[PDB]
Amino acid sequence: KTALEMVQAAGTDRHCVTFVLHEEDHTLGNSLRYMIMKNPEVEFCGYTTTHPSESKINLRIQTRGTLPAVEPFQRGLNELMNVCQHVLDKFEASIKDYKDQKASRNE
Amino acid sequence: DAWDQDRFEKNFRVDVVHMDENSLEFDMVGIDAAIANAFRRILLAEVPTMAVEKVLVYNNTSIVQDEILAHRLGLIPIHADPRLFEYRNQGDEEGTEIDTLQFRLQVRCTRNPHAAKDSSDPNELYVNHKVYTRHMTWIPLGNQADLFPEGTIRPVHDDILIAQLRPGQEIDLLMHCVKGIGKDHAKFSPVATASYRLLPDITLLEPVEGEAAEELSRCFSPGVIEVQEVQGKKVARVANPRLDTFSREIFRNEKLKKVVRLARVRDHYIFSVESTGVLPPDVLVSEAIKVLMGKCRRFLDELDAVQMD
Amino acid sequence: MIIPVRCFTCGKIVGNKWEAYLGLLQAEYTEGDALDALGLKRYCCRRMLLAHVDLIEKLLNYAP
Amino acid sequence: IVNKASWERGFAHGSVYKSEFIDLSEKIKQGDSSLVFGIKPGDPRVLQKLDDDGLPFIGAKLQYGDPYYSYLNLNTGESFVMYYKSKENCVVDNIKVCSNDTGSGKFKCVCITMRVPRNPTIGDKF
Amino acid sequence: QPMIYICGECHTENEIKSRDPIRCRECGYRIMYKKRTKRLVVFDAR
Ligand SMILES: [Zn+2]
Ligand SMILES: [Zn+2]
Repeated sequence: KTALEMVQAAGTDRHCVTFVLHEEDHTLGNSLRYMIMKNPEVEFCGYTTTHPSESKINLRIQTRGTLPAVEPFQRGLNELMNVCQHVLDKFEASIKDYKDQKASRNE
Repeated sequence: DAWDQDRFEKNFRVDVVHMDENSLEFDMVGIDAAIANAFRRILLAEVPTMAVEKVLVYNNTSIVQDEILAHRLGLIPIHADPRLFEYRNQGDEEGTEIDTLQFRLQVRCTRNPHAAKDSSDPNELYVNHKVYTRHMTWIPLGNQADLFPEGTIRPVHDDILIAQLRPGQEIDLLMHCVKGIGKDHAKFSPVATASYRLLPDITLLEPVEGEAAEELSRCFSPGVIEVQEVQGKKVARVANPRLDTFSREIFRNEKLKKVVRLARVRDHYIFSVESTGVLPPDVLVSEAIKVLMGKCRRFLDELDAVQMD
Repeated sequence: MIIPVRCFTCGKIVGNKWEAYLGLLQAEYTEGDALDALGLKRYCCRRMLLAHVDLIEKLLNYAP
Repeated sequence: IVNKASWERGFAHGSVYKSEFIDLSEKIKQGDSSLVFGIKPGDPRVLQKLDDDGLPFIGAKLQYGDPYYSYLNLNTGESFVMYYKSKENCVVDNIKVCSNDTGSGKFKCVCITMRVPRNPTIGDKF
Repeated sequence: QPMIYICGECHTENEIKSRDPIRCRECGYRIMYKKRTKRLVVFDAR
């Protein structure tokens, strides 16, 4: 029933942890890989699908300057919500500018 | 540099080009490929729709086989709103009011009695000989007649040739529409094709005149490069480089491959979403943006469930 | 045998474009314009209707 | 590599028609050769799976372990049963009842024809 | 009703009980098919 496994590297090392996200593919795994790499506190962030017969991804996040690597991953997700929310708000308010120019043009 | 959220909300803009029914074309300045590809790949496989899953036959006396008819009915778009309905919990053969829809394709072919003199045309000899999808009767169950008016739950295209009959032959089946995402099977996808392309730029590094401009005018697509007269000579200027197919034809001519710099404009994608008709196309792009947020919220809920702290 | 409902490559509904394709071809259109004027733009869809041998009129001759 | 959605929409879908001429004298020979197809009333093995003549229905799907036909020894009354011992799943397309070359043969020859779907799977050579 | 069988040529619904010789009772033809009746078989649309 679970959907996320955190795997520490050497037990004590919480700087490197490979988030194994269940029921995924390169849709969120590549959008997250773009957002976590936009953090200067992240030395390395790469993902891979495990095997295409499976539907889970690996997502390595490893940081510098002593941050636990779930804080660039919470910031990795919320800063994608804030991007899709703004894309949604500039899309639904640009369709309406198109509908209300198709209406009030020669009708 | 890092993700300045106010650099994004200043440079992003969507410019809708064409939107009639069952089509949409819009631009996206300033989004990167790892988000635009996520929108494209959520349109093709994540936005859920309704489609036929079980088929309960009685007397398929037709030529189209019992298996191929069920597969052919699976690929017919149902004009039900997917957001009203739920997923079926596994193992239920008869779903409830909320899970499933029903239909009934009950067609019998017979000869035309009258006006059948010296003719071999099938429309004049036979009645019900081309089983179209306008022969499907929606059979609402529970209280589904009250949620939807007369004429909402319906096949979309009502011209799709399902079978083809001769007299004596009958099709008496019963269907069960379910809900699913477009990657469990391809019959659930809402979109014909959803794609993008970068806006090309074309930069005349040298002013070309005369007949070399007409030779340039035909290397690109019709409408990209325009030839204008300026005092006896015909000089070429680009005009709307969106039209270009990016076919690299100018890099075959020798003297003119070193005057234009055919490249692409970064992060200026031109989408196009063509719906199959189950939902309008600007509602499919909205419920494709809103799926990536749900994929973020589910993992934020899992992080809240792991660490209480 | 019979025209597929969806195009194989990208799933445009092309099953509702067969009788109106024969109707354009009997009205002296060419096949480069009877695939243009039905709204088939990509050559993966124009493949599906141009190259289709409707093999069910020959198959229904063997009727009871 | 074949596209998955294109495979799902109908790309090179097929069928293979395993037909099987069943004769009750060239195969099943014990005594007097009075074997007609039939079900004995009160046999739970043929309930809703085989028809009232001992042959399966047309359109009825068959799987490994289904009753395939049943034949009624006319002299004793003891009907037998033969089971579908193939691995694949198949649908009975039509059943033709063959007589002899005179026209007076008893109801003991039959030729069941079965559709088997056989879509492209992994390992099918193009 | 008894089972119904259709001749190959003249297409007459000739019922055959399992005793008498098998032939069409109009034109004497020797190969006889079988009629398809109502019963429920569930096929999935996948
Ligand atoms: Zn296509
Ligand atoms: Zn006959």
